[PDB]
Amino acid sequence: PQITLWQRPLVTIKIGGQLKEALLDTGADDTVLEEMSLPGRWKPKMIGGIGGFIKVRQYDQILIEICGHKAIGTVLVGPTPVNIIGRNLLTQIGCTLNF
Amino acid sequence: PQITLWQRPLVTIKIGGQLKEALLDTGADDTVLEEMSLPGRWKPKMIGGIGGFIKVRQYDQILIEICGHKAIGTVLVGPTPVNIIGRNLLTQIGCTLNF
Ligand SMILES: O=C(N[C@@H](Cc1ccccc1)[C@@H](O)C[C@]1(Cc2ccccc2)NC=C([C@@H]2CNC(=O)c3ccccc32)C1=O)O[C@H]1CCOC1
Repeated sequence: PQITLWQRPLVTIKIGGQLKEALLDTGADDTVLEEMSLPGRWKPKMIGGIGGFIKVRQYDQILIEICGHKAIGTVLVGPTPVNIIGRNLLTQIGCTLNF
Repeated sequence: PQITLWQRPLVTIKIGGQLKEALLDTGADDTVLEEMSLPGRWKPKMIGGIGGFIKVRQYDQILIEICGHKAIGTVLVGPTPVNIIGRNLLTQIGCTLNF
């Protein structure tokens, strides 16, 4: 499927047993989801961009279903304004930028 | 061209006669560049990022070349870690996400 950018590229993902809307973000190295609970151990980390830095929790080997596709990778959790799917997971589903 | 996401999708842009590196950022609605001198007048603009909202300077009808593709649009100048090419300009060059 081809996705134009006239509107934010939002898709439905499945994690921890529930569905969520997320933003496909080529400008993000990793994936960050709103504050939630996840099984396993995590490490503190800080990420920054417009507006400053926020503290998140880094989880490894997390299973996430993006557009009915199973991809596994690093997931950050913190006070982000919106769920973001980063390159670390975009590459796994064979997503590319074209023009 | 088709750009894979294993690495950051950086491209060279041409603005004001000089070359610069920028990131193709589908997660950004707007285009934000690091501090620089742009012609004409500006108006205040409040944008929301990962770390909160900030005020930036907005310049309209700016000629920007992206990968040899000419575009004319709104460019915002403010504190940012990288030059960001958002959806407003990505749509002008016919960029899409495919998988
Ligand atoms: O700020 C954004 N867009 C956010 C996404 C977003 C969308 C809506 C609301 C909040 C955030 C994102 O796409 C932009 C950016 C820019 C950046 C590139 C490389 C390193 C540092 C900053 N890319 C990744 C991260 C962040 C932080 N820094 C990171 O390094 C990182 C790593 C993993 C996930 C997310 C990120 C960013 O802040 O949009 C603004 C301005 C343009 O239009 C509106």
